[PDB]
Amino acid sequence: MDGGMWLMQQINGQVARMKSLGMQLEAADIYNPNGSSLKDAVVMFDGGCTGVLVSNQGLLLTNHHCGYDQIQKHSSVQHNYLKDGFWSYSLAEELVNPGLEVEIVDEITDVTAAVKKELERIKKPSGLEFLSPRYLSSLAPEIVASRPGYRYEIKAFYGGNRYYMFTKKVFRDVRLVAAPPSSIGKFGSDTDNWAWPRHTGDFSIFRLYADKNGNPAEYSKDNVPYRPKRWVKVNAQGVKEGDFALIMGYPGTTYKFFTADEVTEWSEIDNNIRIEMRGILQDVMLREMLRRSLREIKLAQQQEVLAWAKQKGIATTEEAVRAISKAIEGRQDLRMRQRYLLEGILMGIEMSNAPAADSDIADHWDDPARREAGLQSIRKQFEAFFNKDYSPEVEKDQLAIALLTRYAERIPAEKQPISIREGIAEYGSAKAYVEMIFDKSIYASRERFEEFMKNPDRDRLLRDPMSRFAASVAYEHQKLAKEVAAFDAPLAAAQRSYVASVLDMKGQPNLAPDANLTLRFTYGEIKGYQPRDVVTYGAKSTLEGVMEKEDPNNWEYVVDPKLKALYEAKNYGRYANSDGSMPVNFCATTHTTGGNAGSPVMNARGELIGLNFDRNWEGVGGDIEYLPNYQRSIILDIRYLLFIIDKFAGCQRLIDEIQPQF
Amino acid sequence: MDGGMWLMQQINGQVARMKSLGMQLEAADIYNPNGSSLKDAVVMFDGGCTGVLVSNQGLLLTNHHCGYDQIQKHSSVQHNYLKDGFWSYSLAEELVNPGLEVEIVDEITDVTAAVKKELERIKKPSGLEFLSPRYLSSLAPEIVASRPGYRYEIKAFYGGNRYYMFTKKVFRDVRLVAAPPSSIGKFGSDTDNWAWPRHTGDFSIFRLYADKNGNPAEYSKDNVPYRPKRWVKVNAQGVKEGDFALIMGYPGTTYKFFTADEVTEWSEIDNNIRIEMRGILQDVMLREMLRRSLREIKLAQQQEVLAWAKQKGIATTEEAVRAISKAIEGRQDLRMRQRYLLEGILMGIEMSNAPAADSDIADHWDDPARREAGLQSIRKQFEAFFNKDYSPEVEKDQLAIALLTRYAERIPAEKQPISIREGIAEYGSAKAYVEMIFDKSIYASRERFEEFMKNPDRDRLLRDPMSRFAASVAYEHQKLAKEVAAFDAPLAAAQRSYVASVLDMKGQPNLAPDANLTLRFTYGEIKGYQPRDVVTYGAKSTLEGVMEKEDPNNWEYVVDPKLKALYEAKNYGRYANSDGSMPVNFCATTHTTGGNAGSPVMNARGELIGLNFDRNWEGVGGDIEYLPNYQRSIILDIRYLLFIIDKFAGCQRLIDEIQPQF
Ligand SMILES: [Ca+2]
Ligand SMILES: [Ca+2]
Ligand SMILES: [Cl-]
Ligand SMILES: [Cl-]
Ligand SMILES: [Cl-]
Ligand SMILES: [Cl-]
Repeated sequence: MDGGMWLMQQINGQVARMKSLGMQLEAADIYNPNGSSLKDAVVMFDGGCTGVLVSNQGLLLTNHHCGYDQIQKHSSVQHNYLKDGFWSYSLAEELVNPGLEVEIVDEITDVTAAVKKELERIKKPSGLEFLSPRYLSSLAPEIVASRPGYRYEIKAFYGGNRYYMFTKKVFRDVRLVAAPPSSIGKFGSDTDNWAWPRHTGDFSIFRLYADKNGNPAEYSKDNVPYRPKRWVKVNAQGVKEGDFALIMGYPGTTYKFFTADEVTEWSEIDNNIRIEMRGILQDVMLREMLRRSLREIKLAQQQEVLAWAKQKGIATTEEAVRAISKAIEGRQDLRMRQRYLLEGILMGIEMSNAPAADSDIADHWDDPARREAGLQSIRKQFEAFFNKDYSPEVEKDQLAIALLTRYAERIPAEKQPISIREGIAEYGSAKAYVEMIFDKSIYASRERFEEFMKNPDRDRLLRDPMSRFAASVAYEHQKLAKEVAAFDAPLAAAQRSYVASVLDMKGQPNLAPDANLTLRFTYGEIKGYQPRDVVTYGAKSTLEGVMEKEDPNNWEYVVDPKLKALYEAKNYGRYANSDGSMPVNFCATTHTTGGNAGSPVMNARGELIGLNFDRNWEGVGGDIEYLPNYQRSIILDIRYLLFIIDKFAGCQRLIDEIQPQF
Repeated sequence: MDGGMWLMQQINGQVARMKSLGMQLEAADIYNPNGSSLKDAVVMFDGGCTGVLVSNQGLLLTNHHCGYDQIQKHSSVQHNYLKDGFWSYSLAEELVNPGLEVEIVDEITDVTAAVKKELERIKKPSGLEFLSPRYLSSLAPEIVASRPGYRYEIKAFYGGNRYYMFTKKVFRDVRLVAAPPSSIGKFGSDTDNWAWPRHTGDFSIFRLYADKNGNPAEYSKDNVPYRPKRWVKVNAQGVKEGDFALIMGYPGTTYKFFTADEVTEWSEIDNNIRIEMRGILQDVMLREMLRRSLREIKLAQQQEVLAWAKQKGIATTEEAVRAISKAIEGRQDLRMRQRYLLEGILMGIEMSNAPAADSDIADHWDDPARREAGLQSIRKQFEAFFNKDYSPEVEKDQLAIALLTRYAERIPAEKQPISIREGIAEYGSAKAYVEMIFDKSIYASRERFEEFMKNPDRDRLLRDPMSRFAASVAYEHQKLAKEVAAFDAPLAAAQRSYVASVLDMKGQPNLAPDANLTLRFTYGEIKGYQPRDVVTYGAKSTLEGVMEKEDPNNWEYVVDPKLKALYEAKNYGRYANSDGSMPVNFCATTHTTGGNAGSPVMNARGELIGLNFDRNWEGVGGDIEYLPNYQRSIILDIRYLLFIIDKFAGCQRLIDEIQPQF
């Protein structure tokens, strides 16, 4: 209901409501176009996550998943940071992360008229370039002489009725500072996933580095900690039910302007196929041995705008709705095939991201120095392919067999990827085809890969079954996109017309746009809920809950001996709740989605109160229409984070830098 | 902690505490030795259950399980009362139940000195007759000229330190008045068993009949409704958290005076074997395809009495404790074999209660009229054997195989029942032995039994495999009892000595005796609890909870169309809670156990507020030491009972008789 993800510019038209909920911040304290504000502290981590700066030395807080790749890359047999955690006791002990990028919003500019004028310049348009962030960002040099360490991001808002430009400081020297052990960072990661109550210490600590002047730069020996314009201060006094909660971050995608028919499609195609493919997964895992509906809500909002379009002489609103419905039915087959490919293969079967040999392998194999460069690319691709964070569940060969068999049944042979339809044809079934791949591929195992990398050959790399699988699957993805574009372009144009009417009716200052992975703020209150009859969920969880879930045999519920020793002695310090319990997590009515992972949660005074890392609902259903009655965002208590650093890790250096207030 | 099951005579020494909890009743209103009180309204149903009289025409309320046998006996294909429920719209439509007995306490008398003097009369005693209720009840005619329709019950209290006599009016014309459908009477009977929250309408309605003068009698055409001295009035104003709750009934067995070593034995033998055998059951069901410990608490109480025995010159207390421990270890093997036979075969394998041919079958088969009499006994035994209420779960042949196989592994051949050790020896395994029985037995199926009963033969009945099984299993039971008696008698004597010391220390007026299936009262408050971190259970459940658990495919969760129609229209009447929700169940901190099934739950003013039908904990662990912090008794809301009669059934006759106050 009230889950708006507001633009930073809309702080003025929201500040009144927020102060009545208990906020003591001023509008300029949250966003200031002429000074420092909380904007300069909320960063984009690795492009898909969110982080917060908490010191004058550029200390960065985020989730455990967002920094997983970095923790994994730095992990070994002797020093398993992924399992045991990592704690640097000095600036020099902080681990360098090649490739890792963190962006800070320097300033935001309205370029609506500029972008629109640039779109008219196109001779014969595809019809989707007015929404493509890649195309829109290329129009930036003509608008702004582009400095280094700066990126100019331009994206569509309100379905293409507005265009805002984001000037980004791009830091390319982001180093790993700290990380909790896996038993804490993802306690009950499988069972309690997308679920409240929760008892997970989901965090990881990084730091921004720059030159002597504080400007973004590549890794250098001489680089020093970045000193931000503004960092969020950490509060350790605690939280209470009913408290105001401010969340800033980069929400990925929402669908708040969905026509009733768009909800039907999402339910019948997008959502059903997601649940169907996910069901096969937990079936493969299972062969272990020892009052108002969504469509009704969006239909009411649809009719509300249509009744406003009528009564006023506007016909376009009503033309847009039917134009949308027309495109929906037209792409029914295309959308269905895209979703099965996306839910069944691209996600679910890791083989889709198998390494591909570059031109240096096929060509120039005889050039020794160039050969090793191509082999290095292969090795690099394999490490970023083999075992990701949360996604490896069970036996990969059996999982791929079950998913591909279902895919082959849902999609006819002539509409399958070439590798799949040819493989099934030659080996008989989708099972036998997968079996062959895991039988012959280099990348089927680490020991297989390393055994091959000790005497490589060009042929073998070029004709690898798993590589051909990933390429042909990707090729189909892009064939579908080009073909469904004949329906998506009329859909997009009609959507722009429909949102334009909603904009005319409700006014832009009072209408939050859909999330598009740009900086936004949202607010609510710390509050529990009633999941079912007789049962009430509180807003806060404690360390006692961790001990209740302790199962020495269930690896997701393993409790570290040190953590258990702290619980027995009640050695919590000033981090504990007033009632003497040690806080772990809390939930809030604030709307967050994919991309808000690692978002700072702040006080009524704008002090860091926790880190967002999950929500109690899964699927995108809550992004179509938020339901604050039961839908919550699950947040790591910042006192628990401090507790892990202090009483568990013994890394006093980080406490002294953070300086938690009380 | 405070789960005393007080004698009716102890009402004086408890009334003060109860009134401070909010009770407005006087002591004489609960128990009066010279007048009518709530005592005369709380009846013993079928010997093992409890019932309450709620009208001047002898209307009786109890659970759905307590009257199951009656509902089943009266059920047929055309009129399935077990599934669809039963509702009599007049006195003449009430169904006669042969054999059903209901006892009312006429008066209670202290006969301690009399019984003890009678025990000294025994020449050479076994050592257990001072606890045997059968023996003690035979001493009654010498104490009291015994009228008809009266039974004199004498039992041991405080381990044989007190003896109280109960004069019982025995009604043998108890007729079935009403019963809810199975979908209501046992909604979620499997999953929500021994569990809170709960949404079960567990009840059944009977009525006492008597002669023209109101005296107990066998069934007769001329019998009229019994008019009790005192009946409990039904209150429909509702309940609130914190309200005083009085429960009267007949609790079966508790073990509050257990020595620390007695707790160890119970845990290692009694409880472990119960859980072990129960585990095999849910394993057979699973091959469906598509801060202080108990011993520590009782040790503290043990030492508390021992420290009191010392300091005072008493040595017997300390002699008793070691005497108990001596008997415990002595019967270790005997107790273990008794428990495996009890948990593995007597309960779990229904074959243990297979029909046995009487002397009229073996002898006098040539006498035609006597032959049919024996066949009638066989038929009677089969109906009371074949499919009980809550116990038939799944395939019986596979269940017996799994349990007997485990039994055979735990108990060596020479210590097994003769039928089992000889069957296993001839057929090879416990599986093949069970297979033979279900292959050849008459009683293996209803259709098998009826097919046999159309042309019976003497041999076949006499040598039936299932009959021989039940007899030899029973024979072993009685061989074990006679043999373990050499340890149980010194144990009993030592227990009597130990409780005697506790009696001397705490005083009888302030000490509640262990339950022995006699009339007792207990009290507490209506109150929820915290099962785990972040989760809170309320004290009351609503009809909304039923609809949330609705699963048309899960038979235990089938919701009747009529009940669902009532929920949609909110047709609750004055039965609904103040907030507009329809109450179903509530829980209280009152200690109840097996035998309290159907016990009346009453107001602070002694008005019927609900019926007890379960508790949120299983096993006997709470009967050794009650833990009111989380242990609750689960109670049917009386307003829900009235609602089922009125708005669901349409049996207005019962409402007009009950006359619910407000
Ligand atoms: Ca607090
Ligand atoms: Ca009420
Ligand atoms: Cl293509
Ligand atoms: Cl705690
Ligand atoms: Cl015997
Ligand atoms: Cl309700």
